[PDB]
Amino acid sequence: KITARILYDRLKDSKGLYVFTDPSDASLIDIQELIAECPFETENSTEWHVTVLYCKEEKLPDSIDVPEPKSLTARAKELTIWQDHKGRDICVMLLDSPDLEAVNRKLVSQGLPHGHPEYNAHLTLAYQFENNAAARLFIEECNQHLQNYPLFLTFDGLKATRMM
Repeated sequence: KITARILYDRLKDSKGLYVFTDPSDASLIDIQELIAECPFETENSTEWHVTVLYCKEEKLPDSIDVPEPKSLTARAKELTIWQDHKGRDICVMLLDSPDLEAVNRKLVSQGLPHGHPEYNAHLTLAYQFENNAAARLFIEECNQHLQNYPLFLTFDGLKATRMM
């Protein structure tokens, strides 16, 4: 009967091993169309990366094994607003994706614990934006559109960055 509001421990740019996948070029356009009426500032498409692992271990390998390549798929479930440890707003697109969850699981199975207690598939669309009634109304209209017109996404091959 009550829903919890989300304070997210954003590991972006901190030391560790960051494994991610990008929406396919086709999916980048589909997402951009989705948010084409957004009244607040959004991250450029080039900045849309989907984390599949953020491992904070102090000793890390140079390379990692990845699952057999495939067209990874997700449904764009909804847009929502989280806050980070500093109180700043994050607008994220939540992803329903057994594929991304299984990738996360397979990567962790190599002795690379994920930096959050539970894996959450999402991509970040805005940060420190103008969060007013117009912003929240746009997000609600986007969420209705994601229900009335289901949006399915595909993602590229995995990439990894080590913040050393």
